Amino acid sequence: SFSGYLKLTDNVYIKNADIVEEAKKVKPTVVVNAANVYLKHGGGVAGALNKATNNAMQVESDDYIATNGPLKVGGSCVLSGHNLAKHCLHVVGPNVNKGEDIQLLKSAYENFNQHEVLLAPLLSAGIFGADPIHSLRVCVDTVRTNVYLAVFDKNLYDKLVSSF
Ligand SMILES: O=C(O)[C@@H]1CCC[C@H]1c1ccc2cnccc2c1
Repeated sequence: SFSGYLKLTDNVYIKNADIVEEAKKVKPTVVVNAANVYLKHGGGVAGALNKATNNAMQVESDDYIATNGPLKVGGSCVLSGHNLAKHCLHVVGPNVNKGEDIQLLKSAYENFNQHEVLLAPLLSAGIFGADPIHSLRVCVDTVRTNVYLAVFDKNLYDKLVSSF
């Protein structure tokens, strides 16, 4: 039921949209969160998704970390999607503003291949400090399953499409 997306490749689609409003409308099987290793959803996409769940995402995430410990950079976990989706795939891309290695971005996108279809943001972009044009290139060259990318900033969406 995804609508208004521009087809970039056989399996990658993109739209200028707020991933929160997109999730509420579609209720996809999987929404991807741009997580950190501690699942502390303070800002960016994670802060927005968590606020839309009335903090239920953060309560579930704190129980997951108390049991399992932190994720790896490049890793992921599957938790509830709450009121937004059936599942939330929390994926940790490298944070360049914390000095993490951009080379781990391909490993982060490989987590998407475990799900037939996903609603997602660009990993390591925004407050994680990587170049979004690079993040879209790694996405297209790594993900083989059907990915619907929601880009919040209109100016960035136009730059990503015009330079693809
Ligand atoms: O698409 C973007 O412009 C950026 C790229 C990196 C993460 C994206 C982002 C960031 C904050 C968001 C806040 N609310 C809703 C969706 C949000 C999406």
